[PDB]
Amino acid sequence: SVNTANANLSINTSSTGISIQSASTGLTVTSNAGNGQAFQHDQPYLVFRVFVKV
Amino acid sequence: HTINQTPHSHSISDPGHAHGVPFGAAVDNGNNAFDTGGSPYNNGIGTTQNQTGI
Repeated sequence: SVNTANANLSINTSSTGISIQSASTGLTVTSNAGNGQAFQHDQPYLVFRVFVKV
Repeated sequence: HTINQTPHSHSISDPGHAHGVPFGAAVDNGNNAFDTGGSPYNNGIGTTQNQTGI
């Protein structure tokens, strides 16, 4: 009879052929940055007094 | 993947096998068979050499 035996073999490593294609992050607008606030402004001026002739 | 393989060999499980020789003479005339005897002792006679066909 023939006894059971192992075929001594091993697997040689190979690098898989894998690639990553294009993609978009998907965002299209930013976040609002600003508030509409009343803003004080004054032209140069000089202050007098007014009198109406009675 | 690539296989790294080396040749392998199996071990046999040879059990003893014995043939037989049926050529025992009953009459001592002619050379067809072998004359018989009473007490067996090892006189150093062996068969020939031949390969078993397996």
